[PDB]
Amino acid sequence: ATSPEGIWSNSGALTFEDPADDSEILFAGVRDVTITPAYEHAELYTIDSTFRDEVKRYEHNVNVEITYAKFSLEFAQEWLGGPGATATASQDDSDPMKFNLENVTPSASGGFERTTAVENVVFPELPLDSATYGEYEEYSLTGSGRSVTNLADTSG
Amino acid sequence: ATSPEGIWSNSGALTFEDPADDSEILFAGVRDVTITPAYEHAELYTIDSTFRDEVKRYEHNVNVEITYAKFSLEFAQEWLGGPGATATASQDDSDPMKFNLENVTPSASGGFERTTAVENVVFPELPLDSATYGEYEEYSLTGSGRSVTNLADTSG
Amino acid sequence: ATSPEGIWSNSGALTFEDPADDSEILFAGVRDVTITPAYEHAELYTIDSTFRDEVKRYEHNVNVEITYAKFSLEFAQEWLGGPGATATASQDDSDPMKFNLENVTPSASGGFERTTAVENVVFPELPLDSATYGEYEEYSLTGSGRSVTNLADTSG
Amino acid sequence: ATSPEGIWSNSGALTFEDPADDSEILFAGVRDVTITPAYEHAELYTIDSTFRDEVKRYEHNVNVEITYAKFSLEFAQEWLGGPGATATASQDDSDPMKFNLENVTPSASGGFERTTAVENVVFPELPLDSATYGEYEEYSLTGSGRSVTNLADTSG
Amino acid sequence: ATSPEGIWSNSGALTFEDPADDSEILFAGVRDVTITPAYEHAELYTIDSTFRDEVKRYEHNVNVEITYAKFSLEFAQEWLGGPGATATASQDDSDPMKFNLENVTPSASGGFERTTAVENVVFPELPLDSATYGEYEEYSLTGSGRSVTNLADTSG
Amino acid sequence: ATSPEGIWSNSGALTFEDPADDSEILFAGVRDVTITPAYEHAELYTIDSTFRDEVKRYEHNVNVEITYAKFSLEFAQEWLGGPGATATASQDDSDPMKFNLENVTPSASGGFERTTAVENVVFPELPLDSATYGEYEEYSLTGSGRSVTNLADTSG
Amino acid sequence: ATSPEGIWSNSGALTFEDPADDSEILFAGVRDVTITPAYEHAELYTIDSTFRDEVKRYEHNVNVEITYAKFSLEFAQEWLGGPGATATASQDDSDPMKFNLENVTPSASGGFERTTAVENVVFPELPLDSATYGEYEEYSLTGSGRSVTNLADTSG
Amino acid sequence: ATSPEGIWSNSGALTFEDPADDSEILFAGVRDVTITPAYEHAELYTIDSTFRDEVKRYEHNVNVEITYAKFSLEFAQEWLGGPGATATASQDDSDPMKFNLENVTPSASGGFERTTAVENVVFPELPLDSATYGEYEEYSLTGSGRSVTNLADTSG
Amino acid sequence: ATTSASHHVQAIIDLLEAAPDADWTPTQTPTVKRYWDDAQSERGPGADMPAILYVWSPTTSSLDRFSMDGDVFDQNDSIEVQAWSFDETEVEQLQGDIVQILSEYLDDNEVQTPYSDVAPTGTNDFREQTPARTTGHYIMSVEVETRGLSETAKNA
Amino acid sequence: ATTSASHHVQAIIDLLEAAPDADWTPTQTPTVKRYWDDAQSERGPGADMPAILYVWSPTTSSLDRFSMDGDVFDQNDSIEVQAWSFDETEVEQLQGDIVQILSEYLDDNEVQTPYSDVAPTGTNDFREQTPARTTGHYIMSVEVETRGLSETAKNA
Repeated sequence: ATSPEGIWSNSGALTFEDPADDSEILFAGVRDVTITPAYEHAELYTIDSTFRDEVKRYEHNVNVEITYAKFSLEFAQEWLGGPGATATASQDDSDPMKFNLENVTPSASGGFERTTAVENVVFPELPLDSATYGEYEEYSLTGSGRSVTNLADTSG
Repeated sequence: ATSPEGIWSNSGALTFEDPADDSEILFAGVRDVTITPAYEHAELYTIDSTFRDEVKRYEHNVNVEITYAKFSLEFAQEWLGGPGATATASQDDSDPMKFNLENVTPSASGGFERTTAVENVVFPELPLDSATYGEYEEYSLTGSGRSVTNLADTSG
Repeated sequence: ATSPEGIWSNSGALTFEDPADDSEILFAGVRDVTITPAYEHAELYTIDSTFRDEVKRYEHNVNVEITYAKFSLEFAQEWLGGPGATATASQDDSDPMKFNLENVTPSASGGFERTTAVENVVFPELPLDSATYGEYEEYSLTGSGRSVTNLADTSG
Repeated sequence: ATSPEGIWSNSGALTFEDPADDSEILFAGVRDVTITPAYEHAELYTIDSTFRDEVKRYEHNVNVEITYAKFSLEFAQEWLGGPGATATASQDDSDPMKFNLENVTPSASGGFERTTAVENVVFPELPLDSATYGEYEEYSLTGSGRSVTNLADTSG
Repeated sequence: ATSPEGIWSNSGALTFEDPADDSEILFAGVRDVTITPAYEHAELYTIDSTFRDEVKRYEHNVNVEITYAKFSLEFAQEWLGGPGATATASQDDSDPMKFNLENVTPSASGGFERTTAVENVVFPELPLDSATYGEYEEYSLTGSGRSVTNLADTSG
Repeated sequence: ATSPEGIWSNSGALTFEDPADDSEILFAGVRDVTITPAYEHAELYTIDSTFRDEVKRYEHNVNVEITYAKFSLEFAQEWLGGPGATATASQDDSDPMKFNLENVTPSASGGFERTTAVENVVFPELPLDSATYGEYEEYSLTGSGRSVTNLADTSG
Repeated sequence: ATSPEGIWSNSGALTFEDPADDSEILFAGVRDVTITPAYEHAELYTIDSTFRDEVKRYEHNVNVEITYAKFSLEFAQEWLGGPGATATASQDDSDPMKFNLENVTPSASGGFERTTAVENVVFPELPLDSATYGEYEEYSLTGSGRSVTNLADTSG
Repeated sequence: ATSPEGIWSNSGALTFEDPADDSEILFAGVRDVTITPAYEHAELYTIDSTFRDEVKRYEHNVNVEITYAKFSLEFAQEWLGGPGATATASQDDSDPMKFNLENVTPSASGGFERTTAVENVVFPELPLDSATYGEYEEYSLTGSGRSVTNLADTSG
Repeated sequence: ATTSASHHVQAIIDLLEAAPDADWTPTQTPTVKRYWDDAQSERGPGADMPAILYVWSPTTSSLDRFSMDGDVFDQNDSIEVQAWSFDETEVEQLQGDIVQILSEYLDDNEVQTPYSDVAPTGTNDFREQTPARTTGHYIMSVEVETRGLSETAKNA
Repeated sequence: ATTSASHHVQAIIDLLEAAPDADWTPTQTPTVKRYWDDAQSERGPGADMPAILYVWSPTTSSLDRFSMDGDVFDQNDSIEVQAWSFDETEVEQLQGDIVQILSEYLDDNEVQTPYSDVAPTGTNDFREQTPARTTGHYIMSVEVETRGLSETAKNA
């Protein structure tokens, strides 16, 4: 087994990819990155016992939320266009843009390099402008990925 | 492609227009500006799998919210008046004033100049007076645009 | 208008008055007298400009700091007693004693004679005893008045 | 009226009393003595006027500060012991020792004798040892009296 | 180019003007004069680099600080009166008096003469009396100018 | 009771003890010694009166501050080692070393001899090196005892 | 490696450059020069241990502070003008002027020659006037460089 | 036991080592050196008693402060380079340089010789230039060691 | 380079003798002497000989400690140069010349001289002392200070 | 070791006499004497004899209290060493020799000397006092100070 170790936030490299091509989508300048695979849990109880009889998972999703401070036209225009298209205005169609996402971090003493990969992240809303007087524009995305496709030590 | 870049909030240049005339409606003195296109997402899950089978967009709108410190008689009297009219009093009619909105910002290192434009923004409520002791009156609008009509680099 | 001129401190005569009667309250032996009208300032800035759009004043008072070396038993018993009374012990009531204050000061060459009058000066705290071994007692007051009622050339 | 007058510090006679039995507690060797009745002030301002509309006083106390160079076991063992007792060690109880404090002082001319008396003075901290090589010990007290019970001329 | 050079403080001539009529307001006898244009700086940093990514400036003002020894009734009665007026008492109104300030100063060698000029200086507080026994009165101002209207060599 | 009297600082002998054994821990060469019992005070005020209604004490401790000039290798190794041990290196454990501390001091005329004893003094930080070129090293301690176990006249 | 050695301050030559051209900006007459690289440090601690698990650095800058006594009209008009311009008045724009800065300093024995260079120094505020009567003007700067571009021995 | 004893500051020999290769990093010419092992202390108090119930220590670090007057190029290029490297410019990376510090100092009597040694000292900021006219340069360091690795008598 | 003498008096003689004939204001170059080169009755030039400069050290040179290394002394060296002539204008020209000649070298990092700093620091006129009846020497002088780091052989 | 002398004058004589014949700059090792060893009419060397050093204590030695314990004095001592010769180069070389001889032992721990510090603190040249007309001694000196912890009788 590999020892638990601290991870320094600023060491992370986040990238997005178009799952039609595996082509990179230019994105940069994060400040927060939270990724949380989750499930709904259902617990069984009955008159037989005060203790839980069973517990089971359903509705897997991965919560992705990112705060970033460098705006990307490519990322925004992919989100507007939906799958396999780039657009400069809102599109009247039902498919949201699905991004693959990967985040790579060295552990703080180099014991491992954690790579997390998530498929088909979709964001219900996209901050286009996020201006506050005396600050740089800071954009927060919240969205749901379908599944974690990789979580492993990618170091030597 | 174009490199992602920081944006500085005080470089914004928000403007409103009457969609009947393309006449500018006098508005000035912003301090906060958020523009966020959004959709409702419905996710499909069934007994077949714990993972999501489908996701789809609907109920598109653009959340606009603006905090500003210079009061405008034109803006308020257009909002009272409704489409194509101006009023010095509440009107008893069903049509909200629809504003076209545009915001333009140079990026921090001049890599691009993002223009965001939104059609048919309406505000359910308009703060006329916002007096607080020992402060300039600060006014907040929250409204919904129909669609983002433009999002592009407008640098030469 | 009157030529600006230096001032010899000691030529200034300071007096306190009961605002109910315009009667003098005996006080003497000042070493320092600072009288400073003040307001709070609010400056307006917006995303339109880096420069100040507006500035405004509010919360007027006058700071009154005095250092003195002759103890006044009347002045202390007025401060205890509150408006329109004298007392030989702390009073359990909500009203501070209000002193009208006037300072009259000839200019160094006699070129003008400043009268400064301050209404409703109140003092949050009062030293009764301020002993140091091998010295005469010296007392510091900090208080504040509502407004300057007069600042004029009294000469001729 | 009584004319304001200078005070020689060393003419001051200071004493502490137990408020239960009215007995003196032995204390001596003062160097500085500051007694300052005080109140918190609250000032009302509103949009009607930039000038103070009302002022009121509350939360009365008397700040007592003393520097002294003769150590007293009685004063310390009273402070340890709390009201109506003496102790040779810290007491685990919630009542601080309350001292009445009286200070009497002729003016420089003997034209009046200021007597100041303060009820229920309490000291949050007490120096037991305050050594510094090549000097005699010197000690400091800070404490809060409840109120001034007397401020009068006691001459004649 | 113009060679950098030392400056003798006393060679500087300072004046205040009313910005309505460009009339001088009589003021004299300074001892220190500090004029410091400033901005607030916002620095952008993000996870992708430990170095500063961008820096921008906002909230321009000019700090003006003056020590002076000759009292002016005109300067004070202007400050009381507010824009376009003089008064012999505090005014209950929201506009502070705005002074244009100009300081003209030769190089120590006479190699240039810098003129510094500042618009719309305002002083939150004004010393009216500033007495100390056995000395002449001395006064201090602190205030904010809106901007520098001129900084150039006015020689030749 | 015993007459208050001045104290010559150097007459005071300070000693440190291990509370496990009542054994001495070698420590010497003090310059300053401050021992100050304290409590936090809570004063009760209500709308019924401007005067304090009650006062109470809690959170007893004794401030212990020392300046000294002879380095003790035993004292330092006790502070590293924690309760009931000595160490030549930092210990990764949660218990600070607790020192019993006693200062015995004859009064100036020998009129009394106070013994001050403090239980369970702990020091948050310990100076090891405290070099200044061209001087002997001097070290400062700040610590806190649980209570005063003795404050009595030891004489006869 | 090179033997550490003392340094005579005055042997240091400081120069400022426009980053657009590598042209010199005339500046002279320094009295102090402090250049101090810094990062923010984040130390990790957990319930596992009292000792620090990890430490990491972020938010790099270089503090630059200068005292000087020769006024530069070019340096001031550059600071007003912002990047790639000079101005005789305050500019209403978002970019601070960025100076490259280099200090070259022979070691006391000439044993080595330290060249320090800092990129993109910016100053939040600039003194234009700094008068004290009976003295030459002296000016203080504080600013922040992005990074150190060179720190090397430049002897031979 | 070993008797406590005075220490002549100048007798101390201070060195830095690279913790990887155990090689010396050249550093010289100290004027002040303070080494202070510290912990945060947490104290338990409850309604049961006014005395402290428990005390515990956490967040060990060693505060290291140094004043020095000989510049070291190697020390600075280590600090810039980070662990296991040297650099001539700021590095955009998250690892600070970690120095082992050892200081060895005889007693004034020669009666013992303390060796103090500290692991993984880091300095948040580093002065590169610190010039004042008419003097030699003088520099300050402040930094945090992880722990004391050694404190013993190394004599004999 | 130009001097390398073991002592300041000879160093300044070597600097004065090294001066070009073009850098003296009079018709012919003065003669430079140790003060003890001449007997008192012979001291000063005769008629039809060029003017004479007498050099010596009038006050104690300091040897300050530079650091805890004990590796160099900060040595501050005092000198006086007297100009002697029968011409009351020639002594004045020689004073002017000596200040100019020794105002080279001002911050040698031991380039020409064996010093960090050679400076004129004051000047005297003694022309008032020559009586008017008898022809006799006019005298004027330059006071010189000189600073450097001088080795100790402590470290072999 | 090298002295064990009972008093400072003999200590410095012993240090100068312990110098190897290699460490003097002249061909002949000087003779070291107390100032009182020779009478005035025969003080200084004869011709064809080695140069003479005279040692004595010119000013008050100080016994500062080191600490509150009284166990030791911080003794500070002063000595002058005068070199006499007919050769002006020889006294200069001897002065340099005495400085670089007595700069051994600069920071003893009572190792060679019975002191913490023996230091040259200043140097005097008196060559200007020797009349040029006669043969006669030149004189130069080193002032040297000495510091150490000197035991008291108090604690036997």
